[PDB]
Amino acid sequence: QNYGINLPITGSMDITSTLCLYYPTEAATEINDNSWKDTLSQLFLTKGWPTGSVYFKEYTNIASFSVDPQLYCDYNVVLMKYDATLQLDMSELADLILNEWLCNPMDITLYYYQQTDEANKWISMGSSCTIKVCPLNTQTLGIGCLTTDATTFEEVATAEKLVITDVVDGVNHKLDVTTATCTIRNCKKLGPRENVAVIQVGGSDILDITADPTTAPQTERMMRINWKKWWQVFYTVVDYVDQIIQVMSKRSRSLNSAAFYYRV
Amino acid sequence: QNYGINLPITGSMDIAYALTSTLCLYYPTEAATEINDNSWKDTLSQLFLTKGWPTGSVYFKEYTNIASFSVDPQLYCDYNVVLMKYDATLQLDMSELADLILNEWLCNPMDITLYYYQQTDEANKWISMGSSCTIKVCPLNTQTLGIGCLTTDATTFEEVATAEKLVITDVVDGVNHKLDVTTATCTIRNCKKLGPRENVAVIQVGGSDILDITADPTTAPQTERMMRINWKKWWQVFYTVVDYVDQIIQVMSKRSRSLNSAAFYYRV
Amino acid sequence: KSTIDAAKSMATNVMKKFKKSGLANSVSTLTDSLSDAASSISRGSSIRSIGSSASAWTDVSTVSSVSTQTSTISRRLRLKEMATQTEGM
Amino acid sequence: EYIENWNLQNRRQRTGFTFHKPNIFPYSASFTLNRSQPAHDNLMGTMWLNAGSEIQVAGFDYSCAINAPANIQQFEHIVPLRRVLTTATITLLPDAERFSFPRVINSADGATTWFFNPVILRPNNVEVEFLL
Repeated sequence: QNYGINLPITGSMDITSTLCLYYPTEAATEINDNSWKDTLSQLFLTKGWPTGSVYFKEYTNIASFSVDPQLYCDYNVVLMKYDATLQLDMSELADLILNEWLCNPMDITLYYYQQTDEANKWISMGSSCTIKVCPLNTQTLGIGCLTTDATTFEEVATAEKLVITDVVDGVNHKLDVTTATCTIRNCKKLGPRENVAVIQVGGSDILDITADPTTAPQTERMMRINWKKWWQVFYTVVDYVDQIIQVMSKRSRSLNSAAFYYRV
Repeated sequence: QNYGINLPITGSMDIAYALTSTLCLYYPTEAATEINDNSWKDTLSQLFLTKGWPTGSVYFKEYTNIASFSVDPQLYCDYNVVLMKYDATLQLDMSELADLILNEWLCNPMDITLYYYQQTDEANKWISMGSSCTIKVCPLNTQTLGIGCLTTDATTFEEVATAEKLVITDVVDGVNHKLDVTTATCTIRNCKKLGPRENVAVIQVGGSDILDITADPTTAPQTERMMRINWKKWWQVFYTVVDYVDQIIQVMSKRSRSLNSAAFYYRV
Repeated sequence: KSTIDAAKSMATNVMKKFKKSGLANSVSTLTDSLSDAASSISRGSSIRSIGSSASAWTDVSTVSSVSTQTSTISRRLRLKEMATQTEGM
Repeated sequence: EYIENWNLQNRRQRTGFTFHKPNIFPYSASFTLNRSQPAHDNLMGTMWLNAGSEIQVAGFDYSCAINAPANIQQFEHIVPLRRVLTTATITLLPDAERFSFPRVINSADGATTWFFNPVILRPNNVEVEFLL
């Protein structure tokens, strides 16, 4: 009915949907089977999910899953393999997939950009991103780097499929990123995205979904278990699907309540 | 007095209300090899005497390896403190050992040659202990037939372990599972997690704390009985343990199943 | 009106879908609630109700609170015409 | 009023003394536990405070009725009076104003203490019986 306007909510103190899963190809190679999806679907049928409602999509690596990682599914659970060198990749992937991001694309050779507040970051994606930034002064004079110099810039990210870059707000900057293998969009964080839950196999709960140093909140949607065989992990996931679905709720934007409020 | 009947306990708040222990330790043999001394036990006994606990009743035992300690642990004592070495490659071993020694398990034998099995509660876990355990399982639907594996054969099963010294396993509730394990060396038991056990506390002598004590991935809490400190020399670890013995005794307590009054409650 | 060839299975076919819709589910739930109330001994007096001696007929489980209670009561009471307790049309 | 009461009592008729906030409830701050453990890891019982002219009770469960028969746990509390009362107006609120804070109180063993970490819900099926 009515949208676009918030109204006081009053009350008295006295008084079957799709679910997607993701996995590494290494798991499939370590299982060596092809009917396993059907078996897990039957187990979900036994556990209380109607057959013909659970989907499965396969990727090859965390980097491959990081380019255009849009999850369009009413209830998303993501399995992520813990590496030893991809801490930034995992952390920023979880940050992107856990927060509702509103993005504005940016031409890189026409304007000089800045940041408004502390809830603004720069999301970038592509085959390879080489982002360089030079903070100008208030009088359009370069400080330690020249506006027409393409070599003295402060390197911040190279050969990264997914990089989240934040700069010091309050002063303009010049950007020079190759718009043939990369694209950077001005994005603003609105709030928590609760339609995605991530189960981390291995590791020690290091993924920080906030770049702020003072705070480091461990949101409940980052589970942690230890693995030796993938069948064990799949059995644990299927057996205790009730707890995971109870952790999550309906997406805040799919319902006809965020319509005309940056819907979906 | 009356035993085995839960009865109301009267109390009050206007009445003014507010040793003989037996300590035991388990440590790996590399500590004993590194310390290069064998008279250190007398020093530890004297230091425990200085704090206040009597000597003579303190026992020490060694285990060759964490895998050797994993198979059939023995715990007959009053305050169990175990030092477990940390590694970045054997997380599941430490997790399963701490989980097994932290909670009481009421178990029954399992015969996987003439029966099927299924779960009925969230505390139903399957524990396998032996020298070479390789659990092979094929799920069966309500019609008692194999899905993704044929019941007639056994090699096509989806394994959950391979020659593991100890393996805790959970299966999907509401379905039958046909099992085939080499019973000549390893045993599988059906255990239910009745409740917590405070008689055993584990100190992770290492780095990144990774222990989980719950089978559900939703919650992985950090209990207070789980201690963790850094280490380079074992004498420093022993000094820290003996200095903070009062805190360890306060956080722990007597076993909640051998109080001489809690009879007919699955112990004593 | 069609008045067609030798006897068909019209009654059976209509019953097949008449026994699957919401009426059968509602009567099944009502019978289950009555059975559970008759078996309600392990909890003492526990069935939520507004009247006395909860009989699994005036429970409140689902403006004005009284309006919601009465609406729930009538929605469940519609099945009373399936119990031959009525006296009129 | 008192002289009239005395005279009518001496003549064996109906007596009556008026009061505002009558201090009739005896002071006995006692708590009762049913599902108990030596280390106080999961509890289920009742704690009440009946002082002055006010009665405050609070039923608590550590399991939050998670292993209970259909997620419903009952609590009964019976408080007798030494003398009868008539024509009573009662003020009743569904919130305990004293047993809703983190507290640590000595147990009934007389030598140990346990912690109380409360989270208040609204009570359900709140039945009160005035019986004679």
